[PDB]
Amino acid sequence: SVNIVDYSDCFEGISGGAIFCNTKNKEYNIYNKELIETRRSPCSTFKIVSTLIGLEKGVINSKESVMGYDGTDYPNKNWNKNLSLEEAFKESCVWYYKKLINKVDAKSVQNILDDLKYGNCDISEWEGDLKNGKGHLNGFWLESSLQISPKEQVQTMAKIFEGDTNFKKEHINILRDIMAIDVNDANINVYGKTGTGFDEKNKRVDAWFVGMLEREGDTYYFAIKSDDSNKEITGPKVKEIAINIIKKYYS
Ligand SMILES: *C(=O)N1C[C@H](NOS(=O)(=O)O)CC[C@H]1C(N)=O
Repeated sequence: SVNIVDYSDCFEGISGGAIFCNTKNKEYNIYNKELIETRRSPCSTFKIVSTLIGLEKGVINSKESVMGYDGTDYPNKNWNKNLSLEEAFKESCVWYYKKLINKVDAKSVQNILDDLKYGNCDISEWEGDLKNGKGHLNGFWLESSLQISPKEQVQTMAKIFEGDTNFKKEHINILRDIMAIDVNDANINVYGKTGTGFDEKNKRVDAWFVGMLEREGDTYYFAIKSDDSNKEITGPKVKEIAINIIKKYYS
């Protein structure tokens, strides 16, 4: 049941698209089909998968797990501490997740992405987009070789959270816990992660909010994506749009 829908009023003039999928009744709701099928860098939404990779390989073990902060100075106050998994996920702490993933061999990551059908599964540029000058604050998931479409994001979220992967249930529940967000509506449970990048080649943002919604027995897996040319459009802004869509059409 694939419905093409018009969520444009919630996008308040920003270029983008949305896809919501309920796998129980296979009701696919799509705004801007062309964009929803286009692969792009996942940016910080990759933290959903890298958290699971780290748990499966034992690099981390719980919401409390630390990565051994070494005292390096960062402009974000909250990166300058021995933060837990839960805090690094919510702060999108790049050094924590870079150190995590660099403890994992490339073959293991390749095979996990292949199993998840995670877009092009292209980790060939492991170091990331070094031409931006940011050095070790870079990786294959940040405007680099790995690309995934919004529709594929939803398919991956569904496989993970419906229990259809080999990841341990314990590890899925840790991810659920740390992705939960507060939308000031107790009648829906929303979970997700933002991502922000700028596509230098095409001069457009990659601004993401990916996650799931639970509303009384029904679950929707969703991905909201902007490709606007305005650099002010970030992941957090697209999360605002996503929340407005959820409150208008999914309450
Ligand atoms: C992930 O996309 N990133 C890490 C960090 N958080 O992004 S978020 O607020 O959209 O979740 C900063 C932006 C980006 C990056 N430049 O690495």
